Amino acid sequence: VDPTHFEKRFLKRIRDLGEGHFGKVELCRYDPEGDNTGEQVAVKSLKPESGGNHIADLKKEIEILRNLYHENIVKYKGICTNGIKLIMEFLPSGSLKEYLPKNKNKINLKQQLKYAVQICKGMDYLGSRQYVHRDLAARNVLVESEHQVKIGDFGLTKAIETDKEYYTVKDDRDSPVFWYAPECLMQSKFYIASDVWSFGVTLHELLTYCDSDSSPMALFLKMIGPTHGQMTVTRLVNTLKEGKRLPCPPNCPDEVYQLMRKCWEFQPSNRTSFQNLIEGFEALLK
Ligand SMILES: Cc1cnc(NC(=O)C2CC2)nc1-c1c[nH]c2c(NC(=O)[C@@H](C)N3CCN(C)CC3)cccc12
Repeated sequence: VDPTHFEKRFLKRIRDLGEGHFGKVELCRYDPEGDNTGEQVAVKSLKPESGGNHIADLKKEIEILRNLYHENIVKYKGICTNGIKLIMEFLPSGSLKEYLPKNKNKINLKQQLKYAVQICKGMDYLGSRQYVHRDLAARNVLVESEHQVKIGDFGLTKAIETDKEYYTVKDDRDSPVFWYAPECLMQSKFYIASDVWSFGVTLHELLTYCDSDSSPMALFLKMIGPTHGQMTVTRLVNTLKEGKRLPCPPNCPDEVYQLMRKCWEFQPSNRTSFQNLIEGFEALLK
């Protein structure tokens, strides 16, 4: 018997956890004994509404996650099998976007920086395997406990080819543009340093406890224009070309803000690394 093979007949849907266009994630219980004692699992599958290219994408995501093993990367459990489903561990506390606003009193600057280190460690692991994540935002970072976070979704993750510095995304459908580096918006080119940019934006979110009024979208839209529709991204590029970045969060030391700023150097080659960030945060923690 294969422990990563989940039979459809025992995989019982409890509720929806998240939904996009063409895909969804559900809370299921895997209950082979039929008495509600089975393990809860997060199940990602494709919607009938979805096109044909979306199945290939889900299969590639599965193969990526199947082979990643890290304390700060969400655990692959298996598959339920043309159509297919990805089975992952379920973390009840959900994402930082959901968890931080409800837990401010429990989570001080020290714990915020400890989470930041954990995000950087999972991301550095991903980078060592030549993947660019392309969706690094607080909503995709899961809370295991008050002491542990995990990178939690790999829907947009792509492999960077050997002897190559970036992946060019042909279809950039529903990209998180307010987390994206200039090269990503301008040329659809994704480097490891592009995830470092995104990490800086995620660090901002963490430091603001994912408050919606000071969210990356909100603050950038105030900077450029709430535009503007079709012109949003090109105006956003122009504001970034001018040198304008998200401001220092309230109660955020300049030292932490300077680490953030190094994520947002206009050129990818001049950005900080995840390892440099870890060392920076670790020196602030001691
Ligand atoms: C694995 C897991 C374990 N545990 C919890 N825990 C909980 O939900 C707690 C709160 C009850 N969640 C997840 C989880 C992993 N991915 C999720 C997504 N993913 C997306 O929507 C993807 C498709 N998009 C994200 C945005 N991106 C721009 C495009 C892709 C939505 C909702 C949940 C999950």
